[PDB]
Amino acid sequence: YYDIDDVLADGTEFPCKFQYDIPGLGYNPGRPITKNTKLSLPLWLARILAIVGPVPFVELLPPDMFSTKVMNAIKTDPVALDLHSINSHFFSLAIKWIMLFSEKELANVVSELLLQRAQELNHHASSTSTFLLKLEEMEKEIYKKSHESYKDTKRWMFK
Amino acid sequence: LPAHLQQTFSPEEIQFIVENEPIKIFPRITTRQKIWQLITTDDKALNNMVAMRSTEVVLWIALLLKQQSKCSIVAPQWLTTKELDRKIQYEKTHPDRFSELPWNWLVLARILFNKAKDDFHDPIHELRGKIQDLREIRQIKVLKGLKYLNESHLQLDNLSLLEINELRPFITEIMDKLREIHTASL
Amino acid sequence: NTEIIKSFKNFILEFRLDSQFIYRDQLRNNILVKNYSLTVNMEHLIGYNEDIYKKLSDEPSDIIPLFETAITQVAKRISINSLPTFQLILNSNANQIPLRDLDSEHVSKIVRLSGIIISTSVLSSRATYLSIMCRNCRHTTSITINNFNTGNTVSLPRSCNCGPDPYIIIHESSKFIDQQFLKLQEIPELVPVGEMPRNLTMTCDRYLTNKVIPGTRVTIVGIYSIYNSKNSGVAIRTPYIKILGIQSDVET
Amino acid sequence: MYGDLGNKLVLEAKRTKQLYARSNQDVNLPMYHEDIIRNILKEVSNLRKNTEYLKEQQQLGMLDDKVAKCQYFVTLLCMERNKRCLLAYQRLRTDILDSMAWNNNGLDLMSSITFSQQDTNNLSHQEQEYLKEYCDLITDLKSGDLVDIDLSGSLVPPSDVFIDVRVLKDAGEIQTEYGVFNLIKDSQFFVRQSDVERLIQQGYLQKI
Amino acid sequence: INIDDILAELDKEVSPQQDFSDLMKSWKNERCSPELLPYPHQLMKRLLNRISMQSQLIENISMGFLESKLPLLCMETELERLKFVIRSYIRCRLSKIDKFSLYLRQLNEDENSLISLTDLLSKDEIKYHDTHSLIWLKLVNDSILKYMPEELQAINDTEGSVNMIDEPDWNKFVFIHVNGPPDGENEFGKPCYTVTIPDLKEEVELTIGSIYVMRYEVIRDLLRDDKVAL
Repeated sequence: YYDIDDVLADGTEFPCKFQYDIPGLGYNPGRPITKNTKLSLPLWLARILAIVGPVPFVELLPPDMFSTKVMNAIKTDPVALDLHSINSHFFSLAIKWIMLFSEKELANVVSELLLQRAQELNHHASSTSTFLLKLEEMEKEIYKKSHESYKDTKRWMFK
Repeated sequence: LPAHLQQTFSPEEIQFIVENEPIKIFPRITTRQKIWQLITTDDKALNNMVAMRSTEVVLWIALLLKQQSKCSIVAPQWLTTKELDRKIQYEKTHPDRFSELPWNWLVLARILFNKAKDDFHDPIHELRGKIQDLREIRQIKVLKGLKYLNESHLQLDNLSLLEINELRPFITEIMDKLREIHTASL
Repeated sequence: NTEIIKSFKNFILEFRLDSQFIYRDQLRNNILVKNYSLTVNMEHLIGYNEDIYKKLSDEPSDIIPLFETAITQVAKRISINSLPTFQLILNSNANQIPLRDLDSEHVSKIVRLSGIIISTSVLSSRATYLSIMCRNCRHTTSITINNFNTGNTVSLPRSCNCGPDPYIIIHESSKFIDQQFLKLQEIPELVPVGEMPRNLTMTCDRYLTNKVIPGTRVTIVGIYSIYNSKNSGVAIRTPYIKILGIQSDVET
Repeated sequence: MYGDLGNKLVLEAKRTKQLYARSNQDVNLPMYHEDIIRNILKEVSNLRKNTEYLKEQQQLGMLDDKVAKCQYFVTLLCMERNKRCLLAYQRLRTDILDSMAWNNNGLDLMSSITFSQQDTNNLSHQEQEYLKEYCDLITDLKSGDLVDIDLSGSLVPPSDVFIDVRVLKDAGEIQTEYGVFNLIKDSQFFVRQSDVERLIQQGYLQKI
Repeated sequence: INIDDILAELDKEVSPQQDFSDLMKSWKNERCSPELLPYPHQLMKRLLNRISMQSQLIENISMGFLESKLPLLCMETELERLKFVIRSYIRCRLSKIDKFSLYLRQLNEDENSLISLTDLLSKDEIKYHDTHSLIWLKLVNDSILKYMPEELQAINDTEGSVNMIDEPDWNKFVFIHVNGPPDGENEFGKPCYTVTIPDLKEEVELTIGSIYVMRYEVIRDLLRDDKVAL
């Protein structure tokens, strides 16, 4: 991690439950943490506890970010759907979720959402918009990398 | 540390590359001899010129001599109202291709029209009429050629050098996110 | 009617200041955002040709709906299915006519003025292109209205004999637009020492709706027209301004 | 409230990346935020206090327990998470101090300790000695090339050899190299671009 | 009936332009590739010995002359135009030492992958490389590693996370314009070049005319052999 977009992605919370019993909690009541207790963990922490354990410590239940509501709302209209309201980050997280789960049915949905928002950051980069409010924070980098390249070509062609 | 853009060419470094390709001039100072010399490193010939007899110099010298009016930039083969009409009617009857551009397509239409506007055949509504018309036909097929991008391969058969240096940081930042989904799912 | 399109179709393609020409770069950037309009500065018409503005200044009600179809034949030279009729929004600065002195001479003339907006209204629907079928013959047709002069200037015909007005509007295949119905009060610094401040009522087209909040200082370029509803005299009409282009200030 | 101080230092750093990005310089780097550093550095002293605490107790009471090996595997991690938020911040503050010593220091000044980077307070004691040695690393490079003495500036490509230079309100007749200029206010020139690039960067002659 | 060989004997009975076409070709290949390309160690001793030669000859003519001010302002223009290519070529590599400063030290403690260090780097960049990682470690050591436990002292390969290798990224999509000389060696067909064979796909067969967009890993061979250009 030297990139600041990579560090901030780990701080999100995931509703994951336990399997064993631990006599200590750095977080408070009742230092023996009973099993079948559900907590929300940061993704820097619940990413190495899902492997090291044959039974690992953490069950890693699926969130609402990839529930059937969101997976149905992005097959209807990928353009006018909010992505700044879910949390804030989508593409830096849904790559991390695929590697720890190896699901071949999510990678055929994000690869179609990404094409449909790609075709409308090339239209609006031709020099009065609401598309500064409903973009993903991974797309606001390439929007400021594209709109400041068309501007420096249209500047040069006319004096 | 350049740190401004650092991964593309800025469009003042594109008029630096196109100024290394030769054209023809009709000179107005002889300096041949009869029976002090330009001794530069990269060209080192054509000290010997005659008044009104064509020779071939590199382009960055022939903009020094136009500012003092000791030369006259000739037209290339494409700045012709008879020649650019075939390269337009090619574009309508073939909606998949790029017709043909001499790869100094946009850049040699800028440095000639601002500086050398006395040597063509009527640039008013005959050449700035076509060249803006041929940039708006061409910028439709680029926009329809991006609904079809994939994560392994692409073909862009005949594009200029300035229609690419506005299009690198869009494609290579999106196609680097379609690679990291297909190979992260495997 | 004829060939005045081609005298305007060459104006959009060929108008050009020093290096970068405007009305083929304002028509292209207003299609990618899906904005569907155009903004003509009115000083650039009379610099290019005077015979065009001579027709537009005399009889504006019959020529601006001819320029709206001269744009939509040019936007099919750029995009190549649904391209509607474009809208023309124009602005200029000659001389303000104050709101008190609007005689009977300025009927159907381009007039700009100023004032304070009192109130707005709720949006509505006006028809542009509708489909008609007869009740007995069932002979289908299509009436396309584009001109705007509020009650009725173009209506249904009387035969395709059959009865009095056998025609029905079919609501399943049409297109519609919006109207806004403002009101406008004169600025109180042109003081009516023994009078009350008067007011007028405007209309707005599809792309000027919901642009201005009540209580601002605007400048309005429009056609001073007339309409004859009975909603108090004999052969009396009523005045109203068909807005084409509201140049408000910075809203502040 | 376990690694929350990582999420307050990082979002603090994201502001400075977006003052450098769009159009403006990062003249006046904001401040060295130190009170959030001492709050992070207090907790890594406290998380060392437990891993030596369990080291004696695993040889007496626990006796190599696998559930007790989890605390060595959890308290190791929060050392990493606060290490990464403390290196992402002090690399980002480094490169702006790398660029500022690379654009407007050592350019027709040849010894510019003062007169540039006018804060000299928003940097720590350690970041103010890193910078001053780094400018002496540059002048080693410009002595073994001789392409040009101080190869630093002017990454704009050259064109239009003779330019017009208008004096903006700075008298002094200062220049001695390549001739005196006899500089008076509001009087424009016709000189070549080689002798003015050493003064067009000082905010001293306005026109190109 | 071919007379060209019989004409080719009829007439018979390093060049300074070609060096500038190679500096311009090696400069465009620099700014778009992710890895650090091997330095042209042999030609760039000539150009720094060609610049200092002529820069005296300008001073020797222009002082040694004192009607023709036109030749003295062409050579003054060209020298300050060849100077800009070098000043933006050397200063582009020094933005790629300051990202892979740590990955390159791995390539020296390893015995056998490619120990170049004299054709991978120049003479004075290694006076930059040693004295930069030293001066950056003395900043982190008094600001973080004063409060250092025994595990987390050094930063070379901190496995247990993604970090500290640096990834000279082998799958950036690049823009290539393929230009290979035909027979008049590895060309399969009349107009076209050989399969580039990625891991999962079919032939992705190049031609010699058109330009392409493809991964950097599969064409890493053909950039050494000067049959494509960026």
